Amino acid sequence: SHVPFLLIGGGTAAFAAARSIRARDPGARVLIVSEDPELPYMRPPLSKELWFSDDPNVTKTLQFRQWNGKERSIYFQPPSFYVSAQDLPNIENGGVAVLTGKKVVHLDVRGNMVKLNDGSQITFEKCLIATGGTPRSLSAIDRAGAEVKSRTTLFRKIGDFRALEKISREVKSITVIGGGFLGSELACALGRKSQASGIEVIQLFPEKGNMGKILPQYLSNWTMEKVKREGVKVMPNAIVQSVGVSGGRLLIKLKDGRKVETDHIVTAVGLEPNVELAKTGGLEIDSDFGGFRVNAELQARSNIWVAGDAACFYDIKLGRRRVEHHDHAVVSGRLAGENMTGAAKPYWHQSMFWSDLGPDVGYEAIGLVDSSLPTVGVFAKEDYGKGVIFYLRDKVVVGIVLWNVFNRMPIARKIIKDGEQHEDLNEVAKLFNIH
Amino acid sequence: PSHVPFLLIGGGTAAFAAARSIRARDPGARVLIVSEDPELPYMRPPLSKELWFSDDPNVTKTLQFRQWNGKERSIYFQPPSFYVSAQDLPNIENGGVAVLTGKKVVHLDVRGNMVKLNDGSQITFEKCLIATGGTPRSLSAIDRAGAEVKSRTTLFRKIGDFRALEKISREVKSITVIGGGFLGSELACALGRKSQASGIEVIQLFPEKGNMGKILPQYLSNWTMEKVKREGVKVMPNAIVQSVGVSGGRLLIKLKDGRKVETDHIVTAVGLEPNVELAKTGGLEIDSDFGGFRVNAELQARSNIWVAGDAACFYDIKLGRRRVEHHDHAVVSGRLAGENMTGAAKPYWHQSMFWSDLGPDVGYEAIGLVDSSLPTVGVFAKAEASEITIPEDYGKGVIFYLRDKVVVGIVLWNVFNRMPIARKIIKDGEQHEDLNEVAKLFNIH
Ligand SMILES: Cc1cc2nc3c(=O)[nH]c(=O)nc-3n(C[C@H](O)[C@H](O)[C@H](O)COP(=O)(O)OP(=O)(O)OC[C@H]3O[C@@H](n4cnc5c(N)ncnc54)[C@H](O)[C@@H]3O)c2cc1C
Ligand SMILES: Cc1cc2nc3c(=O)[nH]c(=O)nc-3n(C[C@H](O)[C@H](O)[C@H](O)COP(=O)(O)OP(=O)(O)OC[C@H]3O[C@@H](n4cnc5c(N)ncnc54)[C@H](O)[C@@H]3O)c2cc1C
Ligand SMILES: NC(=O)c1ccc[n+]([C@@H]2O[C@H](COP(=O)([O-])OP(=O)(O)OC[C@H]3O[C@@H](n4cnc5c(N)ncnc54)[C@H](O)[C@@H]3O)[C@@H](O)[C@H]2O)c1
Ligand SMILES: NC(=O)c1ccc[n+]([C@@H]2O[C@H](COP(=O)([O-])OP(=O)(O)OC[C@H]3O[C@@H](n4cnc5c(N)ncnc54)[C@H](O)[C@@H]3O)[C@@H](O)[C@H]2O)c1
Repeated sequence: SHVPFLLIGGGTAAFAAARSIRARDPGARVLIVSEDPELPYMRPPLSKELWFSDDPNVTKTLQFRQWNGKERSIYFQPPSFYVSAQDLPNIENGGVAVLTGKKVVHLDVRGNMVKLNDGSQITFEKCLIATGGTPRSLSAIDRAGAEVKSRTTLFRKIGDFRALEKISREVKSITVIGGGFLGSELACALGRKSQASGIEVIQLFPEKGNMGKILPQYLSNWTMEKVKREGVKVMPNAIVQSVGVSGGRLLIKLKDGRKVETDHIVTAVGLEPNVELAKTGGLEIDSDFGGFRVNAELQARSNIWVAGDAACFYDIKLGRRRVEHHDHAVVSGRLAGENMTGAAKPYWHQSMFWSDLGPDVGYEAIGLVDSSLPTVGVFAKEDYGKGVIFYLRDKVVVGIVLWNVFNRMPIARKIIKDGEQHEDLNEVAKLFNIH
Repeated sequence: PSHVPFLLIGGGTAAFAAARSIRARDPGARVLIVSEDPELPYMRPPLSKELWFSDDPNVTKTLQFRQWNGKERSIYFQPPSFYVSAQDLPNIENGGVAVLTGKKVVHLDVRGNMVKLNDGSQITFEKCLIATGGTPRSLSAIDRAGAEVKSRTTLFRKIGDFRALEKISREVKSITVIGGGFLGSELACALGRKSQASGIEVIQLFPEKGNMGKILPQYLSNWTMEKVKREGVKVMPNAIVQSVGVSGGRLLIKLKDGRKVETDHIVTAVGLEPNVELAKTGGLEIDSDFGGFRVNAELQARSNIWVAGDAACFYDIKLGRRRVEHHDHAVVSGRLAGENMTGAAKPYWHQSMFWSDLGPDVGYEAIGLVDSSLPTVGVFAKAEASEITIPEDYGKGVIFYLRDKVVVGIVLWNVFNRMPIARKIIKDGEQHEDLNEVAKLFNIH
């Protein structure tokens, strides 16, 4: 069996890639081999607006109100927008098929071939590894019993949302382990639901505050406070030593000694780029950033690009990196799809991300947004309600967070791009309508 | 604003081998080598070896040397006639290889597929190879030294350096070689060979315990140094230069250890700096570990940019990311880059190797990860890295460089015609129960 564009993984980058492949190559035959039985869907509403919707039937429909009151599905497109795997090689105008429930287990890079779990083989011409990541689990939950594992869940998928929101109607306490994006958003989502249902929502993580890897300390702190205000028990500086079952419920034991009892743990502890295919593939992984080491164009080897969460790419302006964001999956998937159809475009228009942690934390971020970098923050009118945060390297702005600053990403994009050695970052903040 | 389908930046071995690879695979390919060096692509090995062993009084003029068979050879890869001019290249039937000598690419516009040269001219390309090699590192002790001393201290890389140094070897009472690596050792041996007739004082000083300390296990390095001494070299191992000045009309090297060397001339053979200036304007990734441009298994940097030779930091699928600065590697990587520039999509796979000679008792070959930082097992004939030997005569043997219970590198020590065995051993990743049984494969028994 053969397909021109084999997108390994049925996610956002694969869909964006399938879309940009199809935008750039309107006849393209794209087989998404998706080990997931679900058709591609955006993950963000699984931790945001799928929770915000009225209608108990939201869980079945998987539909959500957008920023304007217009509703839409989590699925990138109706199932009827896809052609079947069997029809894919034959259907006129090509299309996008998803072989759902099938996993690529061997990447014969030399042979441009994948072997699936069912022993079946598919060759390809262009391959996007858009395998994303699997939620890292906690060492403590792996070494724990069959009982605790049956009530600890990872969160990535529709089934995780469905399990979790069902659980959110069934149990009285859900603990989110992880202080990054997903922890913080699931915290807030569950927080919002707890307004009407009264469920306990605990969020816990090793850093000083939410988004610790991302936000400078002062701002990570201001944010944690906003997440708390969403109805979340936020527990920073938390390292899990072990997890057991106790009194029907789960008992999480922290290194510092604190202990969380909860009915259900969601561990959002970062992502392991799914690089299993590298070994048989002879593909280089980045030992620093993880993921498949790819260049500015998302390319690993001649016919293999990697996009989305699994891609460790070179940013010409910002250096080598890996980014795990929907818009990056979209941007890099789109880019890889463009590059898979020959754009030879380096990553350049920066992917951004946004996060909402309640109504007072709406931010957008671009570039090297890493709390390990020097930063300069300038804020309106400590009150960090509105401001702009500059991540700096070699006397130059390398990352920007637009903090409740709306409609200014263009300006941020421009500062990142220009590598100006700013005489006065206070004058630069004024560009973001921060005085 | 000219254009060339294949642009190779740098006019050395890698560029040459890429040129001939591109040409082999894409016959009729038009390939422009841009070379800041006024000289055409030449091989550097004889500059430290056979051009000194020549007793031809004209060898500095001719740059010719006799090979193994006694057949004479130029250090140039091919004669100047075998290249097309840069003007003729866009047009010449079935393309070929042009060299823009004395021209430095000073800007690489990767987006616009373009380079800008030092005279301000621009060249677009379809596929580009960066093969800029490296430039000898200088000793900062010389850099900070005065005008007089600097003008009596030479780097050694190029034909010009051979000529200057060989001239100096007939004028002065004493030359000091600084550096104990490949080039220092070979030049010291070269000069020592010379001193048997000239009575010139030949001194070699380097920080390592013995010659070739970065690649040979110590016992072998030491044995090698004794062989170098016996070449008529005052070998001063363990030497780090503190300052160089002028005293009594002669150079005065002051070593950190307090030794002084009064000498008339200094050559500093202190390693190579990969030439990566174009990464900057190019927005090309440099490898901060190995130095050089960072490229994949296929030696590819960007859609249309590859890198090869001393300047290429590449991914070895079986052995990992590396950069090698060896003639045969410049050959192997240039060859491969060339192939990939022409669609081959092939990973580095066939391993390059190297060799060195330090007088008549020291001739060796090496393949894979040959690095005195690796564990080694050496097996020799009767007559902090682990350095094992299998039962002071290190006249002949095989040295296995190990990683992950697998041979990842091999040195064949006065063992000739066994590289393919070494190579298979490297390739097969067998976990050998008995390296003495493996050494039997090398006629060590
Ligand atoms: C709940 C949630 C919410 C988010 N919200 C936001 C947000 O608001 N803003 C933001 O910027 N980012 C957000 N993100 C991050 C964003 O969704 C990810 O960056 C994005 O999903 C990356 O997509 P991907 O296609 O690279 O990987 P994935 O979406 O992980 O898709 C990869 C797919 O490939 C499959 N796969 C793996 N290996 C194989 C194999 N060998 N064979 C076949 N299939 C395989 C996996 O099962 C998976 O289905 C969110 C993520 C989650 C999980
Ligand atoms: C005296 C000597 C002896 C050696 N003996 C041995 C040996 O016995 N065995 C062995 O294995 N190896 C030996 N080597 C090492 C071997 O010669 C090198 O590995 C090989 O020369 C590397 O080839 P290259 O093409 O990568 O780089 P180089 O040969 O350095 O060629 C690069 C060329 O590109 C030019 N260049 C740089 N930047 C630009 C630019 N921007 N624009 C245009 N041109 C540019 C440089 O000036 C240079 O001329 C020896 C080296 C020397 C110096
Ligand atoms: N708006 C958004 O950008 C958004 C929203 C939801 C999800 N996501 C994405 O979803 C993916 C998964 O999200 P995530 O939040 O799990 O990852 P993340 O990288 O955002 O955060 C990882 C967090 O896990 C925690 N962690 C790491 N090691 C730990 C350890 N061993 N023990 C306990 N905690 C540990 C830390 O708190 C760390 O900040 C990420 O790729 C993320 O980018 C993004
Ligand atoms: N047979 C061969 O493979 C061969 C022969 C000659 C030259 N070469 C090549 O030529 C290039 C240059 O040769 P090289 O011998 O200069 O490089 P090298 O890397 O082989 O040796 C560097 C040596 O320089 C000396 N050194 C480094 N820093 C020093 C310091 N600051 N002070 C004093 N000494 C210092 C050390 O002895 C070290 O071994 C290399 O790329 C090398 O591979 C190879």
